[PDB]
Amino acid sequence: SIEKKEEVIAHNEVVFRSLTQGLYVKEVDIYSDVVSYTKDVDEALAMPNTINFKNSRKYKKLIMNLDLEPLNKIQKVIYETHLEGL
Amino acid sequence: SIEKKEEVIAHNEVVFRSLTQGLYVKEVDIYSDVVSYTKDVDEALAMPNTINFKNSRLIMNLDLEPLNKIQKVIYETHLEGL
Amino acid sequence: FINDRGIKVLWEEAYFCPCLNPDTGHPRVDCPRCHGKGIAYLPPKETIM
Amino acid sequence: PIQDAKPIDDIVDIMTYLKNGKVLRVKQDNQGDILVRMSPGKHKFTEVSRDLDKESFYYKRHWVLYNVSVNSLITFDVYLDEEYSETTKVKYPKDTIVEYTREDQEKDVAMIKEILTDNNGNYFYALIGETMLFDENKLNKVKD
Amino acid sequence: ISLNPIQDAKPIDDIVDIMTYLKNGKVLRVKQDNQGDILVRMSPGKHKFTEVSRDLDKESFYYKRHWVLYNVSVNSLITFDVYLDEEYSETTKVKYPKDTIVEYTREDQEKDVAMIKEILTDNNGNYFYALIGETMLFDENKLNKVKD
Amino acid sequence: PIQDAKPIDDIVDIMTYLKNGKVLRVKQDNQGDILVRMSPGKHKFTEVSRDLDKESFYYKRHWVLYNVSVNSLITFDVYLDEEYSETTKVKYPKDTIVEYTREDQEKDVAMIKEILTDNNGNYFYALIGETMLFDENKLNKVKD
Ligand SMILES: [Zn+2]
Repeated sequence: SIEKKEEVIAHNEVVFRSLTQGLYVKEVDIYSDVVSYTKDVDEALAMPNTINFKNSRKYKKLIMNLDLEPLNKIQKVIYETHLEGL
Repeated sequence: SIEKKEEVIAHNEVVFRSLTQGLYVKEVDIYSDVVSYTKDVDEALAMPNTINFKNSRLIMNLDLEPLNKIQKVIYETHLEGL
Repeated sequence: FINDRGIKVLWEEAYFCPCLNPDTGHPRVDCPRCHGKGIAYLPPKETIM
Repeated sequence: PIQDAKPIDDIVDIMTYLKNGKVLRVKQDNQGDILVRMSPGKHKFTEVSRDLDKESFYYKRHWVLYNVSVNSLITFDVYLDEEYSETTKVKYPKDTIVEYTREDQEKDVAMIKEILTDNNGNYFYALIGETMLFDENKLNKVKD
Repeated sequence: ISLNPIQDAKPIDDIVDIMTYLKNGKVLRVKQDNQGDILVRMSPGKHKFTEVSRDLDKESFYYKRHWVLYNVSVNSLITFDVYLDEEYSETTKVKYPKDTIVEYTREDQEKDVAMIKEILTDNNGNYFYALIGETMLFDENKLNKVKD
Repeated sequence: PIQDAKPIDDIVDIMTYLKNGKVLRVKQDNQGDILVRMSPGKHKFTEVSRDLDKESFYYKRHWVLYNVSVNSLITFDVYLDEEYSETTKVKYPKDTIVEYTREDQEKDVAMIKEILTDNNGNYFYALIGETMLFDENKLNKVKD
């Protein structure tokens, strides 16, 4: 008995994964080649992906690397109001 | 898909509602008899939904339609692929 | 007269970029439309001035 | 053969596809590539985009009005945006000035007529006025 | 004792037919809102390009039109009505063109609005108007136009 | 019939009513409605009001001088302010361009000649040059 429902987006950012190694990028060099890795989603080279930050330039070389798999990490909070009768 | 999820109950209360007009109670008098009504579902007068309070004072009017209101707030994340 | 004494010039109109911060009211440091300046521009129009 | 290019010949077909609303890719000379589009809704007018990459959750194209000239369309090469191939990895592009030697050991200039390859990746080239195929080494890229 | 009906210069709406005619090389006439009426043409020969002329009359032995290269815009064609130069002419600048809703006084002293379906002319060059639902052809003075 | 309109024909009657001091309502084209009035006292001159609603304890009309033109009165429609009806709930207003089909299945245009209704609220419409009545569905509102 969902009386009302609402959704909120807290974060929306891109995170990259190596196809074979299964790790997530955390650091890059001056040439923008990967230097480090982590197996933790909470610590990754996050690229903002909100409305204002689309069409970036910082990570063009990183994107074109075929070994990397971009992922849209999105965090949400949803409020649900229940009326359960008496 | 879902990578991580957790559910918590922010509030759990009892809302009072009129049987004829259908409007919920907003403000009350000294004895807590109704003096104002409102169409809102959340702003309506409410009390904690636990047995101790119920035993500690339904009591105001014969319009006997209380409404157990429970609020579910959920935190979740997704990893949607390309 | 104007076409005679003028010089060929590109006229591009100005308009506030959507990238402006809704709360501070000041722009993003870098975006494709405007390079830090808070004002973007439309396609140019060839003109004599 | 290679499926990396499918240029449109008639401008009438271009206008027909624009009426259908499909995006186009329009090359330029010593300049960035362009995408062209017909605006939706009540008012119909051409729109252009300086961006080229495919739309995605992390990348969105920007469209603005422009008084596109039919001269550009009729003259410059045009492709369907969805079916365009970024690059064919060959030393020489199509329609490029090249130099070679004829069958009688006489040197001659020409432009590339066709770009071909075998199943093993070896690339063969055919020049204007020459039916036979030429090796990549046998050709020479003429300087402008 | 009259002259047969005269066709109105049909405006062309579809861009596709406009481009097809242009590719065929047939002349087009563009009614620009701001700066008058101009002719549009495709250059003959291999060096294809659009040309414009303001020599705004039918071609004649004593009056040959001069064509200047111009970068005609698609939007210009779309937003501006265009006509075939073989049709658009001074011959009949009728006050009430075909398909126009006009107000006409009926014999019962009741004003009615009808759409002109056919127009013709006579020896004097008058404009006989045919209205739907009636057989008798009205004259210029009797009719009236209602705008907006 | 419906009693929602009682337009005045002669300007002489309009001036006679103005001498009596009764307020008038004067329509406009794509513009707000106007009320007109004759000033009281020693000096006689026309006055106008942009307000329309009835006077009350919570609403009072505002009057100012204006050089009203007889052309407006003679041309535009005029009513008595007290007896005017705000709206008649019909799809098509009176004197509106409409399209229909004749008895021989021929399409024709016309303007509405009369607006009528039965006791059950069903609305019938009569067009110029057509004595018979037409259903609301049978009519078509022509676009300007
Ligand atoms: Zn910006």
